[PDB]
Amino acid sequence: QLADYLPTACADIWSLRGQAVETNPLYWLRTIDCADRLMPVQSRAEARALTDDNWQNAFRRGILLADAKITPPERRAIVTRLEALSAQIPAQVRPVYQIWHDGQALQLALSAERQRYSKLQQMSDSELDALRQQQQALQTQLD
Amino acid sequence: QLADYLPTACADIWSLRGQAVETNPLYWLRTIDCADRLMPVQSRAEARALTDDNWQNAFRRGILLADAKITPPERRAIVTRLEALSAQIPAQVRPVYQIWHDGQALQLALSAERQRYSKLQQMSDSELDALRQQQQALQTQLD
Repeated sequence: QLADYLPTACADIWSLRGQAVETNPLYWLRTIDCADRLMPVQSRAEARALTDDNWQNAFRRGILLADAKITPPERRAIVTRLEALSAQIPAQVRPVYQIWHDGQALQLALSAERQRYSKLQQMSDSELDALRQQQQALQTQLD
Repeated sequence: QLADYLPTACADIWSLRGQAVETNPLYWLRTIDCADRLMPVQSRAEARALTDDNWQNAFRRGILLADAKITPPERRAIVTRLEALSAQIPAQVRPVYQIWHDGQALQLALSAERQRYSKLQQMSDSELDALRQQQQALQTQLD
């Protein structure tokens, strides 16, 4: 039987500290639910009130900044830092972190696929332009 | 305070039924953790005994089949059915479903992006071919 931190207000959830809250999966579940309700300007403001010296603050910061319109390099650094400290996460919290990490990894894969698409778009047009110029040369020669 | 079903054995988590278990987010969190441990053949063997009649069985079935190597149309049908039933999910469970649904929506977007990429690959080769044929026909006539 665990404590229920879900009814905790989203305005006060980012102020709770201690081992009692940081080992409860229902607390971390509430932080993700509360961060999903915030706008990018509020998420970054709450993230500025946190550091990343330990796994607790790094998890809070990553949860807040995930939807704060960050760049793919910024999301990759957040995931990499948490993956290095994920061994310190208690076992009861890890299922929450694993689901959150899988979503962030899918966002990184999505951004990587967007970049591959634009690279193909530019590669295709560059190859099409070369054949076009060769066609214009032959057409002018025939004319 | 909420009951803790995280230490519940993964071999017996699929047989748990009732309103006391299905309204506890820790039960559904353990369900996702246990399904992540199963191979596609084991996930399908558990999910084949269930259907999508209600939100409880549809969620259990979708959690098991998420990593069972299903097709994008099959995952879309599971997500769409659960979205229609998401109104009946209790408030304390919805944070578990929302993060699970967001991960499934990212998999659908990743599948659509990959299909769009191969679509560009075929359209690019088709246009390149058409220019190559035009160039060749121009060369023979130039000769």
